[PDB]
Amino acid sequence: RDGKLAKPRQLHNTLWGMVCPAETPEGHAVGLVKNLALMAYISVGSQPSPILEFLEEWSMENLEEISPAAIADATKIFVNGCWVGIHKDPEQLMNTL
Amino acid sequence: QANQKRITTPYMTKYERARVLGTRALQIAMCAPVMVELEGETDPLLIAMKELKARKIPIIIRRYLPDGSYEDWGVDELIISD
Amino acid sequence: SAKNVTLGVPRLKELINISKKPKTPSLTVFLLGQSARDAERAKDILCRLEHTTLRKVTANTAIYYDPNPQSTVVAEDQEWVNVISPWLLRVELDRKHMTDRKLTMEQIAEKINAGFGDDLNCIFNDDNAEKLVLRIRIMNDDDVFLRCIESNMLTDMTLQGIEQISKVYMHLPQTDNKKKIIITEDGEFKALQEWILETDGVSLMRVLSEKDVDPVRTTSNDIVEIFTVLGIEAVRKALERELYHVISFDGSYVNYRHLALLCDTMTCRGHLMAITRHGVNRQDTGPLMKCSFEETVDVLMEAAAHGESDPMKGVSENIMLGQLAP
Amino acid sequence: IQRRLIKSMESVMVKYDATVRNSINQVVQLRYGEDGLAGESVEFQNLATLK
Amino acid sequence: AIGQRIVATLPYIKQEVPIIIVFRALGFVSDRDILEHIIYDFEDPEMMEMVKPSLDEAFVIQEQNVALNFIGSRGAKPGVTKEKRIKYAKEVLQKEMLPHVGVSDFCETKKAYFLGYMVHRLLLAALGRRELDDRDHYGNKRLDLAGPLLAFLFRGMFKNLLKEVRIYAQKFIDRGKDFNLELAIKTRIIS
Amino acid sequence: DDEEETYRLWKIRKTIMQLCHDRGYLVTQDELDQTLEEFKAQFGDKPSEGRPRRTDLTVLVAHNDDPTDQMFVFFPEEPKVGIKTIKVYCQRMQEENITRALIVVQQGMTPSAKQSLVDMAPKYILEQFLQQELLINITEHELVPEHVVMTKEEVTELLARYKLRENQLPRIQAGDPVARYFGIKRGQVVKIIRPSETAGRYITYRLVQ
Amino acid sequence: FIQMSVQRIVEDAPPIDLQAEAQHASPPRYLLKFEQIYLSKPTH
RNA sequence: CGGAGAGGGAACCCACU
DNA sequence: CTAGTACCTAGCTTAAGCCTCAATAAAGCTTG
Repeated sequence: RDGKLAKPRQLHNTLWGMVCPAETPEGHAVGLVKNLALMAYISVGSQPSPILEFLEEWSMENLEEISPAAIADATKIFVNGCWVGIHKDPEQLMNTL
Repeated sequence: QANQKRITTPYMTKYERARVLGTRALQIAMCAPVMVELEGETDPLLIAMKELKARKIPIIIRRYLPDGSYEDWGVDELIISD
Repeated sequence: SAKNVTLGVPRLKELINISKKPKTPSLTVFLLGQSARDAERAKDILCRLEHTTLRKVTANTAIYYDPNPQSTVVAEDQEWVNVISPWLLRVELDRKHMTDRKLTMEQIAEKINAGFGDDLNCIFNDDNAEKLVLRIRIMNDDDVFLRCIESNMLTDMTLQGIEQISKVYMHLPQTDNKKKIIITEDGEFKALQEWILETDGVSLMRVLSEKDVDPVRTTSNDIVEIFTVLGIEAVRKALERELYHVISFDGSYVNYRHLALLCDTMTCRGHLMAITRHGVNRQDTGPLMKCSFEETVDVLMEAAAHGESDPMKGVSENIMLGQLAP
Repeated sequence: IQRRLIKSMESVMVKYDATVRNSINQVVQLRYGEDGLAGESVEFQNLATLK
Repeated sequence: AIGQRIVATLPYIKQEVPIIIVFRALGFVSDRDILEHIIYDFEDPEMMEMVKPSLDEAFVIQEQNVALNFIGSRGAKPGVTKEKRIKYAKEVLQKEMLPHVGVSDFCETKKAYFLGYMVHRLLLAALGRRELDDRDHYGNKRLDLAGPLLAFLFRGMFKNLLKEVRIYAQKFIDRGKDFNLELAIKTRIIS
Repeated sequence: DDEEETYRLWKIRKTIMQLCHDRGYLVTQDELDQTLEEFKAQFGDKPSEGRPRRTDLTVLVAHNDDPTDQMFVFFPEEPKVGIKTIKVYCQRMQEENITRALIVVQQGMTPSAKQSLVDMAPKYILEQFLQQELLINITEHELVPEHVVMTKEEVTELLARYKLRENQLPRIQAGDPVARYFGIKRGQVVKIIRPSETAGRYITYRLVQ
Repeated sequence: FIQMSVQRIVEDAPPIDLQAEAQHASPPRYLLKFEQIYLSKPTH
């Protein structure tokens, strides 16, 4: 708090529908303490392993299988931020997911 | 300094006016003899105001010059602002 | 176009705390004569002030291995007709910035020859072909030396303009005070609208020491630079002007009494006494007085160590002891 | 900013010499406001003989 | 000079380490293999022109062990012998760096792919092909609710409980008579 | 590149001559305000390997009250002047009956020469100036007010009038451009006449420390 | 949290094996591994 | 018996102008 | 044997100290 950098305190564009734009304390906690929108829900977490077994069986390749020759034209898959594999057809896998 | 060499203003400044009135009305509150015939008013501050207006306050002001010297200005002798 | 002048509380901080590095140091350079009247000579003064490196004018840079300078691996009949190291350097400029800043290949080559001596020879194409080529050799740690000198020459060469002034603006002022004001033969004031130019850097000394630049009116908006160039009394006036600028920018009024008193007490010691613990505690006011402000440990131990005596002639000194402050 | 300004000028006052001196009697102005005049008793005026 | 070298300050490492040294320590002796993990299409010379200033910084390390030694020398706990720095830096690369991509016997290829992706992401921002990520973008934020907060705090208290069950066990097994886990467990600490 | 250097040297000479006039030394109006053409015809347009070269373009002047104290100025050819290149000027200092002089250097003077100028200062009160610094007369600037050097008797009159001691005055450091321009030791107060937007004109006194 | 995260925290903790002071005269250990947390309703 | 009233403190949090 | 209680142990800025680099005069060759 009591910091002259107003950038964190400002209402960000990505607060639409997840954080109340109006509701915030007027003291030294403007924008730092923010409440929650009505239908805004916070994910609780689950194991990504079923997603992993589902992913590994359509047409994608793990890192160990392929060479970086064919990695430039295809698309990189991240699961919880870890680079799991590579897929040649982004479309119809997005639709499948 | 001598009476000939008086370089300070002949006007009684607001601070002198406040402090002289306070310290004279305090004396009146401690039953000091009044210098002006009163008409039944009992408040020492109003008594001191009347004495100041009549120019009868038995007090002089020592104005210290910055160099260290001083001047003795009698309340009766310098001009009251109000 | 340059209203990032950081007015308000930040400028008040930059003035009170006299900072070596303000966020927006800028000039208000005025012009002397016919250059102040017409725009072309104003642009001529502008280009002599705006700092220009050789990065600003070149399009791309490439190096080759030509075994023979006569061979001309690149098809250029100019080198054929013009004509000892095989590893050469080639840079392509653009006509746009070239004719914007009014340089010549001869000027660029003589700048190179003066900066680096006769350690290299520049072979420049004439100002007739569509392409703007100058080739660089090294006369007799072989080509990485050429790589490093290429980087050094692109980074800082000062083809035109003076250092530390990056961008300079040019406009006709609308406010009467910033406009030149004269007196006619019938005692009028006849507000004149002449060309002025503002910068985004500050030198204040290589600027006024330039032809056709008015060295009578050029303020620099930089208190420390004014202190270095013009002296403490000019500092007081310039500081007053900059301190009044922020207050009167809002349209509000503050009596000159207070501005004069502040600029006096900030400059009554011959040096720029910035109002911090670095300027207020340095003056010999008294350990008790200066142990009420951003202090009260270092000051007190220093006073105990040096046996300093507090005359108790201040206000915050008599206040501590429960005495009538003067 | 206000506190820092006050702590740098808190002892500057008009002496009975009518000059302006700090706590150590160093002269800041020979007359207050370089005229010796109170700031609460002045007005805005126009100089007729000017322009 | 040369300009635009790429460094990677690493956890439990006092100084920054050039990325190519990191890859060689991770196990890639060659240079083409390392560049295969950063620039995915070799026909883009703009990427090469900015990656070679970092390549020519580290043409004195050619094998895995010298790079391990180089990292260990910069470690917070510098080993006295070569084979101690080797093990310390190997442990750092195995567990401290990039845990989420895997900590197992052989995860070097996956860690190298992810680190080369990180370098590629840095180069994309340097060339302007992409744009800098926003810190206030609440896509980049996560919310620690009662669940995650109590998990973070219970994990530490549970470790503290274990490291006192261990002390009680040591105090009884130094004499070696016997021990009781009921007395060993200090139910006070967690609650 | 000789027109620019000739113009630069002409402005340096003009500023130095104005400096001498303000300091009190005797200068004729003809040399006080001469155009660039007179400088061209009197020195030679060719600072690079030509007749308008330094060292015999230097100026010597004398004070108005008595033509005994005299003030040279010197423009060394060396960019960074040194002891051996100022001991010659000191030898001229001694061979003449002169007391003080100026040195307008081309680039920054060396610290050894600065320490020398400090060391023989009481015998010979000579000071330095920069080529860059003397291309403008700073007193002509609108921010710089009218500075007037007080004589000792009127300094004593000022102190006796205001009943204040020598160190209570506002002060000015000797290193700032205006005090260096006039040329004045410590313990020498300067009248400073400046216009007041509140009441007309205001006189302030800065002492050198 | 109380369903799965406490379970994973209590299970992923490594077992502790502990020896004597390296000898007695001129030492075996144990594992003590635990799992399968149980949680009951508030009691007083 | 006398009217005794003097009644810790640090930390953090929220809030008011 | 155990309990109860009594004794032991986020950024800014600016000076300010600390790290390296270029003239320079003594110290001694060096040949005129």
